[PDB]
Amino acid sequence: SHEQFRAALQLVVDPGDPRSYLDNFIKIGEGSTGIVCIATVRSSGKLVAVKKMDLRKQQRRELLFNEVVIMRDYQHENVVEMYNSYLVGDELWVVMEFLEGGALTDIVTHTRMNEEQIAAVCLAVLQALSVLHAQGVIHRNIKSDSILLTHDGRVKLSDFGFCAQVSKEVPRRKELVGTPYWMAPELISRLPYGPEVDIWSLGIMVIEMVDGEPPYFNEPPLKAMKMIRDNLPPRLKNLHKVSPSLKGFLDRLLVRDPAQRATAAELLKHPFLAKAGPPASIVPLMRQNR
Amino acid sequence: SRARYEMAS
Repeated sequence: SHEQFRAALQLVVDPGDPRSYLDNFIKIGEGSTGIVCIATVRSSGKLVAVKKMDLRKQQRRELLFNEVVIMRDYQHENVVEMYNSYLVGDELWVVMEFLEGGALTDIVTHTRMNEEQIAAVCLAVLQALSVLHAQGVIHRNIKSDSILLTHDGRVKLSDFGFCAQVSKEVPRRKELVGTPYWMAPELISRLPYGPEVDIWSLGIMVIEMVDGEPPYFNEPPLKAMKMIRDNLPPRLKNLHKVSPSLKGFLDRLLVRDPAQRATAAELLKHPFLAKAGPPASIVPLMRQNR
Repeated sequence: SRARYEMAS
């Protein structure tokens, strides 16, 4: 069954082994699906990132195809570019754009973002989501760990390992997929859901950018889930810090009823996003500049 | 608690 799955992946990946053109693999990070390494392109000295995912260690292997579908089909300015995929032993390797500024997580855990920076991040994320959603793709893992930065403060959406597609023939998804504290209540309720779940998850990320962490982050994941499902929309710990404009924006995101929650395309017109600064405004938040 | 790990099915 593992051997069966290897053979199958082999038919859809690029042939060969990128070890032949890459040097100095250095681990920089982990996920539940696998690790991330940087590597040097031998011929040129350029840097790339390489995601390595062991086929035997997945919750659900079939999700590994998401990596290949998104690469083949759904590219954009605010989406991490995937270059090639290979089967190397028992691992799927994906060679992709290196986002040398790291993940938004390191920022929200160590500094305070102002609203211009928050708005720039939301704007960038929402542009990527408007396009993904309009083509049937739901990310399902929106949180600060999935948002990556360039050295000059450009924002890109990453980690498509958990995504799903919808369409006329399959309008909703039913799988329990995401990270507990960021999951939409309808998803936790096991209701059929759509792209709207990404919008709730973004709201929780806005909570991360204002508070440093999502709500109920001290509760075990299952208790946190229960509270998300049953209670009113979670509140910012320091609501007193945010402008009325940020709060009105957040109120369009953290809406329990998915039918009433704003869409990505709606949100792109919200006056909060008029505060968005340029990428340069994000630059000082990064570890190498703080 | 404080888990950043994902859940599938």
